[PDB]
Amino acid sequence: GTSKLKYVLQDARFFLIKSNNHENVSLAKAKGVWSTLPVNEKKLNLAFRSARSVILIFSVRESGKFQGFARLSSESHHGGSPIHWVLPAGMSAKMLGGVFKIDWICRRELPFTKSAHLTNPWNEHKPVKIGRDGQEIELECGTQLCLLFPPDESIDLYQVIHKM
Ligand SMILES: Cc1nc2cnccc2c(=O)[nH]1
Repeated sequence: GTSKLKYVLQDARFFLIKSNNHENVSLAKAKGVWSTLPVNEKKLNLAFRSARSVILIFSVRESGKFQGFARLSSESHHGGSPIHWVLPAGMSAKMLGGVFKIDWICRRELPFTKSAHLTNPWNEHKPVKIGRDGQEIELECGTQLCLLFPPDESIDLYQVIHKM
């Protein structure tokens, strides 16, 4: 069902995550972590303290799809075991040092063709698939985008509701 999902998404904030490669999203799915550039790390930390749920919606460049979405369960933290991200050119491990813990809400794909009717007011009302890494998605657009994903029956949202 979709009712617990709607409860998790109620008054959430939503951010677009754009990865150049599939390997980093697969690591994030396996380890429940994500790291981003400092300019976005600061925005996510502010958002984490400001809202019941902060949702990251992931898309791999050139894939034509979103790969899933997840909820921040912590602010960024430093000093843990290094995650072996595949680092894009011009991006170093020191730049991705801040690690957020995330709980996946959906690990299934959504092709851009299914989200063509959704535009993001915070990016000039361009289709929601369009945006730089870290682009915030307005509440209604983001909620409808997350509801478009096929249900992920492997996930039990009871545990993430308790974290709100
Ligand atoms: C973990 C990580 N991977 C990426 C891959 N491509 C572009 C940006 C990123 C990023 O901010 N973080």
